[PDB]
Amino acid sequence: NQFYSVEVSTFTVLKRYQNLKPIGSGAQGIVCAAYDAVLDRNVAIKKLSRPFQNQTHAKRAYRELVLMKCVNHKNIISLLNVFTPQKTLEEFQDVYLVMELMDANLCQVIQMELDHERMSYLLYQMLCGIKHLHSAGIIHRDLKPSNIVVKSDCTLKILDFGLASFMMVTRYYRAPEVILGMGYKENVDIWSVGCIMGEMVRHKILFPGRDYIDQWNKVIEQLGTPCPEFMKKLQPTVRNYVENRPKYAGLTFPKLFPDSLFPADSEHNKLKASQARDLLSKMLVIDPAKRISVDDALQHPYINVWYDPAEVEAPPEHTIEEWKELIYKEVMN
Ligand SMILES: COc1ccc(Nc2ncc3nc(Nc4ccccc4F)n(C4CCCC4)c3n2)cc1
Repeated sequence: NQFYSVEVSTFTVLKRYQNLKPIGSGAQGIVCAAYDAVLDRNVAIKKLSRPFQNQTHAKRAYRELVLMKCVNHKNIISLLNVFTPQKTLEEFQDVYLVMELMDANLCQVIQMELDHERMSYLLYQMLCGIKHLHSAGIIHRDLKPSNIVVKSDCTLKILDFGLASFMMVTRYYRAPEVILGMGYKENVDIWSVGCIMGEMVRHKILFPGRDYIDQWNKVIEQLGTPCPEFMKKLQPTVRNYVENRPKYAGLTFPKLFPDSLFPADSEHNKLKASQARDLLSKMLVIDPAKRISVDDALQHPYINVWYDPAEVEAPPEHTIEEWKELIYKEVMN
């Protein structure tokens, strides 16, 4: 047989993949690092166990398999291989996704001190990734550091495609318009970038909460109560919940993110600190009509030192049995 099985939970993989070591584990899959003998390099292999098992797993698994082919960008996951060990639709149980092995996820990187050259490099790439997604008609809406990976050479990839409802979820990076069920447009994703950036500086999650109720409170306690023309776009029930919580002035950006947090010894670093704080103050903006756009974020001085036309301006429900077959066929391409 082409496949062999190992306990990791059982991984049943193609024989080219050697010496599996578990490296990750979310609701969606276990991920192993492995050596790929055919390509002569290391890969990450994610097992999606019976993903047609509910609407949630199914939609995500299915959607991300289709979207794979609609993207082609170094800052967005590319698949090396897609496979199932099972040979028939009836036997079908598991999907394995193979990609390049990176060195770390953003959670890990966030915990480090990074200079501005790196910090800004990570961010330029997130924005190039997101720019790519948007040009393909994909607004992500759920960008977060545990789905973002990095290499030692500071290169970065976004691994998932976001949102499009029960099962037996980290929300901290979601935009107000997502937190409050409003219309959104492409700059919804800018907010999540500003949350990841804030976190890189502060080393704490900007807006923690048990659910959207606490989370909103952390938003307003820091950025202050939003403005009139923001309310006008809230559904009347959310509007009135939102027009009735304790108000806040909200702290300026130098209180939010003091010099203390920034590499700021040399003149170069004092200047980069000011510019990083300028971008933060432009991205973490409650009201989307006043939030910076992806293209303006890419022209910001903190980010534009990396700018490269080639990188920036580039390419482009169901029952469980219905999902099993949709996903099977996709895997079979
Ligand atoms: C020790 O802590 C780490 C963390 C990350 C790495 N490096 C690393 N590299 C590639 C990855 N691809 C995925 N997922 C994935 C997504 C879609 C298709 C296929 C996949 F495998 N992950 C998850 C593992 C946990 C973090 C993200 C990956 N992690 C190495 C070590």
